[PDB]
Amino acid sequence: MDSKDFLARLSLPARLASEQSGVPHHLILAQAALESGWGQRQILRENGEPSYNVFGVKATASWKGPVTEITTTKKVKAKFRVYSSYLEALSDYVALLTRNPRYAAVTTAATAEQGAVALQNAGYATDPNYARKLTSMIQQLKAMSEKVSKTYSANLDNL
Ligand SMILES: [Cl-]
Repeated sequence: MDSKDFLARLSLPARLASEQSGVPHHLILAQAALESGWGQRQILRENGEPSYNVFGVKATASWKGPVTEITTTKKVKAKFRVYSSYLEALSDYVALLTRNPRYAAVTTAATAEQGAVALQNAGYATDPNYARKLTSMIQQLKAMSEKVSKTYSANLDNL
């Protein structure tokens, strides 16, 4: 979807997931934007409802919840976790991060930029383009959130 719409949908759940886990707010958002293509990747349930699974987290035997089966083209079938909300999805994502001791420094970073350093040290992605893209995403999100905040107060002084 449009970047502004994506940010509007995911900002609050990422903030709440950040409070729960310690993972920086805009790091979660940046990874979600980056990996879903600002929501262009949609993973729907069989009846068309959203799965809210923005990261594309696969359903395996360690998942107790609902799943959705996506078949892509040779033909290939994959199972994804189904969530009831973006908040549940991002909460599950930072829990998965939290569960892995190698990413401890991510859960104690004070800024998104520090969090991105921590991910890179932990070896989150081997392709060095991922860290470059994440750095740029974090910068873009900072500018966007500034712009939103000014739309709010610029508007309020209508009245
Ligand atoms: Cl995918």
